[PDB]
Amino acid sequence: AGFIENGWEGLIDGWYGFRHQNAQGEGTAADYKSTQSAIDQITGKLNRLIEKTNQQFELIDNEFNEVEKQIGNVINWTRDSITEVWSYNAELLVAMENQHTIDLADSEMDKLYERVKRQLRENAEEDGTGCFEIFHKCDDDCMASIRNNTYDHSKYREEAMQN
Amino acid sequence: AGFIENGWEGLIDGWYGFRHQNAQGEGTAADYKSTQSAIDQITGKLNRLIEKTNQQFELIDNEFNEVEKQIGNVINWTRDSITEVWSYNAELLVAMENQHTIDLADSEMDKLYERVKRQLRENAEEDGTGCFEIFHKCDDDCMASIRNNTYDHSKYREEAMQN
Amino acid sequence: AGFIENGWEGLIDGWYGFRHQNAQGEGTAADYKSTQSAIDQITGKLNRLIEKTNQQFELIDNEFNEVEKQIGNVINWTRDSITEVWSYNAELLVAMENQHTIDLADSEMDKLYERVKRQLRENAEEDGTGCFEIFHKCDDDCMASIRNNTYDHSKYREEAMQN
Amino acid sequence: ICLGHHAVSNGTKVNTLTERGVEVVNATETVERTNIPRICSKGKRTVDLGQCGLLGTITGPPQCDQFLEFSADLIIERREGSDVCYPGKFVNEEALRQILRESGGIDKEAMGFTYSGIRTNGATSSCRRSGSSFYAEMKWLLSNTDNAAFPQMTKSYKNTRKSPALIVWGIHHSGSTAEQTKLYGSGNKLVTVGSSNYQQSFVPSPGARTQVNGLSGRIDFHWLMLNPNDTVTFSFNGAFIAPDRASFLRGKSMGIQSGVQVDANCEGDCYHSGGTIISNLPFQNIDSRAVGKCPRYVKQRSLLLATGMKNVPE
Amino acid sequence: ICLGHHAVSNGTKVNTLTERGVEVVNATETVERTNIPRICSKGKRTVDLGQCGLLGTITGPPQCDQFLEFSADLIIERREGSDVCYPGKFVNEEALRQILRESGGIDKEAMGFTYSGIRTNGATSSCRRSGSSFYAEMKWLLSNTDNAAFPQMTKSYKNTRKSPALIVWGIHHSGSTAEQTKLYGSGNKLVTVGSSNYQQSFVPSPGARTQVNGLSGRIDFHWLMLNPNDTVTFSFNGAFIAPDRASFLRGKSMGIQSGVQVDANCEGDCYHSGGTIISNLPFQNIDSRAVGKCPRYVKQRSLLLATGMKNVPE
Amino acid sequence: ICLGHHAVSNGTKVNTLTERGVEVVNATETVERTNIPRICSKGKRTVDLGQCGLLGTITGPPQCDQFLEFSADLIIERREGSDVCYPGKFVNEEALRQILRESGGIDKEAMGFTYSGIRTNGATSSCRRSGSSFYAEMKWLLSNTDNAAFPQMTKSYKNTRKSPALIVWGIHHSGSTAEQTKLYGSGNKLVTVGSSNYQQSFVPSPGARTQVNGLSGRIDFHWLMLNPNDTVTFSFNGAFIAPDRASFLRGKSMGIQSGVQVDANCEGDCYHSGGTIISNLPFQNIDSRAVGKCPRYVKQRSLLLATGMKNVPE
Ligand SMILES: *[C@@H]1O[C@H](CO)[C@@H](O)[C@H](O)[C@H]1NC(C)=O
Ligand SMILES: *[C@@H]1O[C@H](CO)[C@@H](O)[C@H](O)[C@H]1NC(C)=O
Ligand SMILES: *[C@@H]1O[C@H](CO)[C@@H](O)[C@H](O)[C@H]1NC(C)=O
Ligand SMILES: *[C@@H]1O[C@H](CO)[C@@H](O)[C@H](O)[C@H]1NC(C)=O
Ligand SMILES: *[C@@H]1O[C@H](CO)[C@@H](O)[C@H](O)[C@H]1NC(C)=O
Ligand SMILES: *[C@@H]1O[C@H](CO)[C@@H](O)[C@H](O)[C@H]1NC(C)=O
Ligand SMILES: *[C@@H]1O[C@H](CO)[C@@H](O)[C@H](O)[C@H]1NC(C)=O
Ligand SMILES: *[C@@H]1O[C@H](CO)[C@@H](O)[C@H](O)[C@H]1NC(C)=O
Ligand SMILES: *[C@@H]1O[C@H](CO)[C@@H](O)[C@H](O)[C@H]1NC(C)=O
Repeated sequence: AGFIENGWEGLIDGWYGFRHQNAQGEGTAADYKSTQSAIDQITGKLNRLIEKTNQQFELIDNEFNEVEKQIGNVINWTRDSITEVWSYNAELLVAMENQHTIDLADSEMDKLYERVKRQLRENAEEDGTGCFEIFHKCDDDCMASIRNNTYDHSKYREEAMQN
Repeated sequence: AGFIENGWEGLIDGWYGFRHQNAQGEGTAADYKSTQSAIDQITGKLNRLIEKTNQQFELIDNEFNEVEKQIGNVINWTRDSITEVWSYNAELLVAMENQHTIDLADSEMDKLYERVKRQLRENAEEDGTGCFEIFHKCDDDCMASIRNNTYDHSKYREEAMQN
Repeated sequence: AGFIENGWEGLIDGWYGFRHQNAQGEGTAADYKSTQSAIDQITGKLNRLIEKTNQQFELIDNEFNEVEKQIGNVINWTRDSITEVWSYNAELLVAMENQHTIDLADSEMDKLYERVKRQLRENAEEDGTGCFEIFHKCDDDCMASIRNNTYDHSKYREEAMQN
Repeated sequence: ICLGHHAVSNGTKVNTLTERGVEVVNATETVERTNIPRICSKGKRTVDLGQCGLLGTITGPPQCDQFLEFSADLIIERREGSDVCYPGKFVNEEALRQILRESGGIDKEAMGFTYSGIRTNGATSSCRRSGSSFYAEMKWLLSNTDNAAFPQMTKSYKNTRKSPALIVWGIHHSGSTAEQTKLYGSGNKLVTVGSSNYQQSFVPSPGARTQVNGLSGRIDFHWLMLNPNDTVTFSFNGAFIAPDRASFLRGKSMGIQSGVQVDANCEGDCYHSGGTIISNLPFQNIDSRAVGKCPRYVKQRSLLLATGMKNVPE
Repeated sequence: ICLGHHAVSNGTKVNTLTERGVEVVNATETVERTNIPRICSKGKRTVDLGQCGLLGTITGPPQCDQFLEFSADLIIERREGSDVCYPGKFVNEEALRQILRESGGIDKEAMGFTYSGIRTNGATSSCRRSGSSFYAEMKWLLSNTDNAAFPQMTKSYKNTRKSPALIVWGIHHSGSTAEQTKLYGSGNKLVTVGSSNYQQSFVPSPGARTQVNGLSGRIDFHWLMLNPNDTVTFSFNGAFIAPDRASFLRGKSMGIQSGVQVDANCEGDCYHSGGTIISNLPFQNIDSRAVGKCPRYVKQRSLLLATGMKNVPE
Repeated sequence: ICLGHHAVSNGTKVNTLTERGVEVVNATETVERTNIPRICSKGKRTVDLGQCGLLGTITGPPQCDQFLEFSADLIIERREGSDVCYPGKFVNEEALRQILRESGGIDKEAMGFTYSGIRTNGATSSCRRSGSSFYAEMKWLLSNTDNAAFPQMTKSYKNTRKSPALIVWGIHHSGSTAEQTKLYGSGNKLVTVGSSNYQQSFVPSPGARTQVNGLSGRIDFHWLMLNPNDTVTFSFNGAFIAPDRASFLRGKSMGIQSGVQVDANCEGDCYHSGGTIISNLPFQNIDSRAVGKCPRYVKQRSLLLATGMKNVPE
């Protein structure tokens, strides 16, 4: 989400995808692998945080008949201290998990971009805004081979090389 | 801060910058965008940590007339436990925040380097030590266009390509 | 550990290394720098976590002659609360440290790959699976110069360039 | 061919380590706030004490007649409950309450106390049953006639079980010295209770108190836990409410204080006075004094966890 | 054209998860250590008790004559303060102290106790005012002449307000039995105090103690919180320090123990015995028993937070 | 030329923030579970009380005769230890125990109490030495002959040191009123103890108790800490166990309860009833009530820390 200026509101099929415009027409598709990886890691993070505590705490005060004032002030003091501890732990936990989540999604996008660059060696150039400027008409079946990770790195080499 | 051997002590205008030497002369400038982003994130981290607690804790012991020894030992025991908890939380908090800060600055530098490589496609090469070996005399106004992110990727293409 | 399909079980000399096959024969070697950096950071993490607490806690209960039931239930209540706090802190600590460790190793591998690409500018290509497809017979002494970071970027330039 | 990510029109603002208000795609809640205003007791043996007080289940006032040998996994106290019919007070109230909340119920058994030359059926107007009665588990020890003396008696009981027993006796503080002499006789009275862990020292104190239920006298209940095979002894010369039956804890249970209804249609392990907290979230902002297996209470009303990528719209 | 980052000659060493001593550019402190040796009470109603003890404000020794109806947001106790003029001691000291620290002040009102046939003005040398006086809020109940008897009296007071009242009475323990008979008369004395939540049982104990202020007698002060519309009752036959006026809590306040000066030029919400902690940092290493709205105390003297990039000099 | 990383055949599964069971190369343990079933006391002055109870070291029963002036850095209590020879009980037991555990030992010194007209050597069968003896640090104060009266005496002691003193006296509760009159005389008995911080009020209570060691009487031990230069006073007319010598704390020590053997071959700073925890790990799962310098107890049995890269085999 850096050098890519903004996200695609029309992309409702997944989290990441390809938007191609050649000589045949326009199209948008979703990359199942990176999206499923991201939602798998975030889903596992949720499942790790959505934990049920198996520790039982009994009643230590009394709402109907107040306990003695000294031991009651000690109980309230300890309970307030623990409350501060858990408020801090919750704040820091949520903040850190959100940071690692956002940077995780950015890492997934960056790795998808890097591998798409790994497929197209010298047959295409980079523009700087997350696009791959092609120098050989790539047919819709050729771009479908790009999405399927089956693009031959050398059967379009010289053609897109002399341009 | 990896393959870049060391920092520039003379760079007093910002955190990141360009040091160019062509055919016209020498010069150093600062990149306002990446530096302002880094100091914005670190500044926001400070503002997130420099928080004032709105929870009031009352006096539970007595310095002039010591309370009973049993309840006093319980109070000291609980207070020492909470003290250990907050010492641990402070140590871990500072350590993690420092780690994420350093790696954040390294990420900002790496992204600046990556985008400067995104501007210069085939008109220049990479040396390995954070420099861009140019193969066309680039004028001082051309390097000023590099810093302003206005370098035309194709109006110097063949000239720096046949070298 | 991403676009590299799997690890090398035969690599028993270090954590990262080079496996080269040219015209002379086969071979595997270990990169001392990246491995020593990784084990230095992880070792320092262990030394930071393997800390001895200098805080002494005295006996507050009594196993042979049970204390009064009210103050005993308060003591058990506080001790159980602190136990929950330290269980949570231990779980989160171990999880976060493991995450940062794995991503740290992945970062070291990625930086080694990136610097090996920094050595070989236009004299070789990238395949996409963590290999460097050479286009000039590189002798075993040439690959030993690659591992020693002494490969001349231009004395094999045109030869591997016209291929 | 270009690459990109998905976005939405209206995102969800979350907080991170660096900024506060970063708009992402999807985010879930981690702090529970929804509360069910009922006591979810599905699949649990539940005893709603109602007008009966917890401690009363050991002494047995009229309102506790149907709770003398209860058994439950969850015990519910009500603010209208009362431990006493005759005006009085327990010593170490909350200790015995906390003991009885996790007892799993009580099991009474006659201690076998026979008396010779002493009237044993003392009653009062405030302990109404068919007429004037007393605690169903206690014996108000008085003199034979409207006066005469009280013999300095001693009675012992050996815990013949494998679990500790709950021993509860009473010390009657009359409305005046003349009434103490009328019920037991003149002279200083003493009640001694002894065992291996207990060793205590009672003496009545007659006087005038506020008219609770139209009465000025008081009765102070005391208790001790008797270890197996160990004997408890009493040496008293008057002003004594003797125990008829001893109590034995059945097992484990849960004790809560609430004012909402019981509902066997929902199940929950986190209770407070306003209901049940049924949630999988790790935190809650309902009641700090919630008991059971609860999410840990925090002060924040909400803490949004980012479940999606950062939202960057056009 | 080359790219690079900034550096400095002398960096700041910080600690991370991987190493200890990583030199970075800039770093700030997170553990507070600077302490102001004053009580910053700017904009707060402050009462410096000084030589007056906190509990004394309810009984009223001479040194507390100007604190009988104080009102404050911050209460400061001094180690030279004393609760008593006549040598004595409060029962449940720290409980009543903790109650009075957050009370926002006290509000006295005469309880309306009239006596018939009993001398009401007992004084002592240690409670000096114009001559020999006593507690300004208490009445030392004695016999009419140098002897005769003490009638077994009973007096009641109904809390006619909406907030609980603070009831404090006294039990005089004379220097000898002959002096107890000289002040009240022979025979066993009893003081009974009763209400809906209270039910207690006093009896004097004459004897010789250490000469504090040149005196061997003692006075034990007791207290209870009376709920609205509920009545407190006393049945006593001698050795009684009766309450003249009852106390009512004004609101909320803060109570600290300190030995430094009051300074209305600075504002602070974190106090300890050595002064005020005015800091925005999340942690502090001054006093673990600091009270108010304080940074959380840690054991580490310093914890440097990295605010800049790693420093790599040439 | 290709690049790659190392792997293994059988990795170690660890848990992270995203998944649970990620197989890595190497992983170490962070939760300690190995326990040494001994008391590692290498280089520490150790006192194994054995059959002697801790509190007994102040009163001095026979089994504590060799512990009257002990000195240690580590104190070990045994479940077979006993504080008393004559059947009795301390008031504020665990407070005095916690005081004596960190005292570094005790130092006795004769208080200098001389008596005139009162028999001072009272003994019992259960306190066996050469014949019938008593507490080595106490004096059972009785009447001259088998009856007569007990003069109302008063004795004082001034703490002439720089550290607080431990003052322990006794209140004898006889088996019957006739035995109390036989040992001290008829009439109400009182024992008054006074100082600057103490002010208390004892009175015996004769009666029958359970036959512990074949005896029905009891002795209640009481204590107070006397500040330097401050005087403690006693005014008693019978039923008094007087202190012979006062105790002074030596310094600092550690007190544990254990049932395992002492071993001077290993060193450890974390102790529990089952032994010593010698570990560098930050957490432990042995005993939650472990004392000393211990790893912090957690509920998890194991928590594997990843020390290597993720393991991806072919
Ligand atoms: C503890 O706090 C509660 C409020 O949650 C309050 O009702 C109670 O009175 C406090 N305890 C004491 C002893 O004041
Ligand atoms: C608690 O610790 C303080 C030192 O901060 C000490 O003065 C006090 O005596 C301790 N409490 C008891 C009951 O010993
Ligand atoms: C506290 O827990 C222990 C078990 O570790 C138990 O033996 C003890 O009885 C509990 N305390 C009370 C007062 O029940
Ligand atoms: C968004 O998060 C909520 C949290 O429970 C989840 O139920 C929902 O399915 C999520 N939606 C998407 C599109 O991820
Ligand atoms: C209890 O006493 C009986 C008979 O005196 C004996 O058979 C039994 O073993 C004893 N049990 C224990 C636990 O002491
Ligand atoms: C360094 O950090 C301190 C922390 O308060 C700040 O005041 C100062 O402005 C910072 N300086 C730079 C150059 O970042
Ligand atoms: C208190 O009593 C008065 C008169 O007896 C009555 O008017 C008032 O409603 C009562 N208030 C409460 C809270 O009981
Ligand atoms: C694996 O970790 C353990 C942890 O103590 C260590 O002793 C061992 O040397 C490590 N081995 C390798 C190959 O890293
Ligand atoms: C204790 O008293 C002695 C003599 O009365 C005196 O010399 C000494 O200074 C006093 N010490 C203290 C601490 O009061």
